[PDB]
Amino acid sequence: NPYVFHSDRFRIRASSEAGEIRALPNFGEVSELLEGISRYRVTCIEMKPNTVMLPHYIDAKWILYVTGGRGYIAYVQQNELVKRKLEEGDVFGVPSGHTFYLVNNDDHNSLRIASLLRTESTMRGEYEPFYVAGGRNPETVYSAFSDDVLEAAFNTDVQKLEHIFGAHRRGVIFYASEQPKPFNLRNQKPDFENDNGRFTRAGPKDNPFLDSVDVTVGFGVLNPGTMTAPSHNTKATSIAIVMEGEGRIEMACPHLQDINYERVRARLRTGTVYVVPAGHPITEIASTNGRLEILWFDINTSGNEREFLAGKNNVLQTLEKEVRHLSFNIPRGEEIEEVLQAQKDQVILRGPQRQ
Amino acid sequence: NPYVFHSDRFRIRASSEAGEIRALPNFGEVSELLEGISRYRVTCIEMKPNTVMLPHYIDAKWILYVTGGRGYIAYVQQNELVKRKLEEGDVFGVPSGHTFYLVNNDDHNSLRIASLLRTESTMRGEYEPFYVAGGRNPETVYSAFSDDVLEAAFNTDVQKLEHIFGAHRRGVIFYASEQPKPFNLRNQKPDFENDNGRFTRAGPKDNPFLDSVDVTVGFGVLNPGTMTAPSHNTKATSIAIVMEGEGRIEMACPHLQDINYERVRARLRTGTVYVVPAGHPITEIASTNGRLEILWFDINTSGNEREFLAGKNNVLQTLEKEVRHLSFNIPRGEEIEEVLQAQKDQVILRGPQRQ
Amino acid sequence: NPYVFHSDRFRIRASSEAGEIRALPNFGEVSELLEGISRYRVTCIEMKPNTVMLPHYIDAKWILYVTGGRGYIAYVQQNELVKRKLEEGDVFGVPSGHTFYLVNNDDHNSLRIASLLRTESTMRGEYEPFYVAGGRNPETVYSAFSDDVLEAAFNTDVQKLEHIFGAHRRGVIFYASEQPKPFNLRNQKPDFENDNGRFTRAGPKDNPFLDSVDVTVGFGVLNPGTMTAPSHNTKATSIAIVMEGEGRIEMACPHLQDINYERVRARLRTGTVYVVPAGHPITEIASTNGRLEILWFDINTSGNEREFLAGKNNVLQTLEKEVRHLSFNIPRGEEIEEVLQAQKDQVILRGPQRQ
Ligand SMILES: [Cu+2]
Ligand SMILES: [Cu+2]
Ligand SMILES: [Cu+2]
Repeated sequence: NPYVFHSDRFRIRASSEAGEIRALPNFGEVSELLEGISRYRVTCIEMKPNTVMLPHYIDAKWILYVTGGRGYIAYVQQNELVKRKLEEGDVFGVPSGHTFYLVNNDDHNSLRIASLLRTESTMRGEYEPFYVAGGRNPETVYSAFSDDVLEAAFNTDVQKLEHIFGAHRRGVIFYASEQPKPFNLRNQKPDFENDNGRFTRAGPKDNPFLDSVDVTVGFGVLNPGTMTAPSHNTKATSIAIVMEGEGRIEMACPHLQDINYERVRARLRTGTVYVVPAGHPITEIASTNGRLEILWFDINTSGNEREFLAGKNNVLQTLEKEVRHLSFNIPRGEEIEEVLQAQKDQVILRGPQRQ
Repeated sequence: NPYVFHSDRFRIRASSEAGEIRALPNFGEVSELLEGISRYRVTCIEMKPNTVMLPHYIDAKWILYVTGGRGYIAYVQQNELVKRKLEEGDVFGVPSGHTFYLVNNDDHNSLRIASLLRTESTMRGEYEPFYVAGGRNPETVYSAFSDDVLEAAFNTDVQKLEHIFGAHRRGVIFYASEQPKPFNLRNQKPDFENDNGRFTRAGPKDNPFLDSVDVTVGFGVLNPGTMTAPSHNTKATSIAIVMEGEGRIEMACPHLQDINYERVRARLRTGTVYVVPAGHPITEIASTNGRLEILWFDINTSGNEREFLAGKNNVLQTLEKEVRHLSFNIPRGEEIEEVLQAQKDQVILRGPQRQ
Repeated sequence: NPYVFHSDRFRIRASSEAGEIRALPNFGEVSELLEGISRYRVTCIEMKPNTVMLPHYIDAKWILYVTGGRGYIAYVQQNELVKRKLEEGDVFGVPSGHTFYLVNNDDHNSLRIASLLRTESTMRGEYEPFYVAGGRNPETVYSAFSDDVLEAAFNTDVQKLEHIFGAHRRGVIFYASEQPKPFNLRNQKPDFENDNGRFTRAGPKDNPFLDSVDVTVGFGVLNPGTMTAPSHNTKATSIAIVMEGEGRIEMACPHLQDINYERVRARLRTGTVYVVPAGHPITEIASTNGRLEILWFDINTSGNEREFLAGKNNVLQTLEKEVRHLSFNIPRGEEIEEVLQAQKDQVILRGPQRQ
């Protein structure tokens, strides 16, 4: 399956005792069907209590979502330190190339972050970390410069420098203004709610950073035994990450003479990532065991809307009656009208195992 | 020839007794010389009298031009039906991913549409139709979902659903607000007219949709035995479609040590498509049999102008006299000035067979 | 080395006795590590005294910098000739597809121009000249059209035309409004100056043309025995051209399991071009023989800033003291604070051979 990435697909970028940094591979190298979002990367960050991450920068724009825990982030912006507290449900952006670090000063809860990267390198989809604080593990960018250059740059003998750039081996994650603020997404829950679930969205019109990358961030909850009404985005491509719970998906894909839609089926568990290309109708079904929590990013979100194939607000009811009659061509009269009004909910519906 | 596509190059996407949908292949797969417009696709639609097209959507932005007939289009926009009458010469846009249908309620005239698509899929140049009304021919996207999902989605037993999503086999085309309005292009004819022809243009400053895709649409008529003055676009790439009549083209292409311009020659007949890359000078010559009618789309139209190589307004007359003298280097004095003023027309001239 | 281009890499596009046109190859064909700037091309122009360049146009946007000499440029804009004097240090832009020519009317000094091109063709990175004045050397675009077309276009017999389009063999360069004005960059020198060097920048907010291509142009001078403080751009990619003098560079590149930064070393001499991808820290060291003069273009310049790794304004001093302490992990207390304040200069420092 080119569209569904289970947690075992994540490659480790940094592994220590105090934390982990995982990243899904370049989308463009997995399939040709995903080449149009090859510029975007998905990463996860886990930081144990009482930890700090090494100051570094990446050659990529960075949208983060805090899935669990609390702490703070600090990045460098024009000889000033921008410091912001992070909390569960926070969405925040770090400009590309800006030296940053994260701190988890909680005594019992891990800090967990899910992120979308947008590369700004000369290679599409490729990003690299540049550590500016460090030691042997990992090495810093200072390790690439000759001794004469470094001695001249810092105006100190190399021995004092080697003593400074070689005393850290505890890894990337280790045990101890007027710039934008984090926006708590998982807070608000205004956007849609019925008896079966809810979701919340933050877009370009809510935050200057999301606007600069044309991304909408969403967080949804499906109650046990419920399903999203089959629906599609008009122009946005979605990257979804399962936060909690379990379930499955069904997606229709005409790419996988006559017109034919293939069935994309997959299981959903914690850490599962799936990609919904623009126009592809999908339904997410939640298990009866527990609720389904899903975070998602909409790429190319400007002007995007969602059209529903079933439910109280489906597109079929919006078509003229005659056309609907002709297109399905039924002798029975308005049997179609009876069927179209059987579903009393919209957007989020009762599932198969709870009809 | 990588630049000229005769009507036999069009592949059939849908063929029935009441209508046809044809599409030229991906430009990027024909030649490397066209990779920069690989995102754009050319389609044609013919609908017999008293016909309706199945409601569906495509993962692409859609600029249509009505070449012949009248009828109407309807697309779905936020639980509202946007319905607009279409007439010969109308230009209209349908947003990507929006469910639409076309109707030809005329009793004697076919509805014929020529279109430029701009893909919004994850694959550049590839677009697919998603039928939401239908049956076995064609199948709908509903056919990809399991029975339990569908039964739950619609809240009806599958037997009533199969009876609804299986009674249509007559094909894609069959016998029976405050949103934008179609703009009639073939109407106005203000833009240029002399004794030999005329043309009309609609661009980003005339219509919000054309502005969002940066396209100018043009319609031109060449009288029998006339030619366009050899000329080039500064930055726009043109995709031209022959509406009526016959003729030929000559184009200079340096791609096909020393500087050398190859001669791109081709015959023009009804349904011929040709591509003029930016900077490539071209002349269109009309046969003596009849007039030449041409529709065209300018890609990357913002800031684009046309420079003429011959005729009353050519670039050579704008150069300083001395430079013009030096560059051609002639002993005869101002023989160049005599030659440059021999042509009394501009833009559209008398052809070879009527000098 | 994929990042460093010595003068022998330039291919000759036009060679005569009165001048030369050189161009570096497509960046995208040299390495995959440069694919993201494959749309940009670097060219050099030398014109002897009392020379004129043949009127032509290219399918590319053109930013020029005059490295040496004086003269003027003229391009065609809507039946008007835009004529502008050029002087050493001038930056000017020519819109793509606009017929232009250059003149060197100086009696003793050559006119030398260094340029960044941004292609507007259907092939990324490829540009071609279209000569409209000419002869056998080079041929014009008129040479691609048939005799009947040309005779009809100009309304003159072909013999008079062949006598006009065949009398020039002296090559591309030969011996004799309210539109934008050239902006002298090498003039101002406000932007930064200390005891070791200076630099000057012109960006999108200073000039409408630079804004349309999102490029900043810079000119810097390093005194003998000095170095730039190791630093990186946040998001811009730089293309640098050595104007005068000699020296070397050291660049850290993580592309060339564990995190590892490779050392990119190269020699700098006149005509050396080097590319600094976004995020890559670099230092330029000037020889003790003479000063180092460098011209550079910043691609994707909007929102870009520079962060310094050493010197009075380095990023390490901006980090919180504790984090800096933890990250380098030193028993010695604030030995880091002593080392960080040893360098009293910023941006441009004393080199290795003059500590
Ligand atoms: Cu698909
Ligand atoms: Cu060509
Ligand atoms: Cu690198």
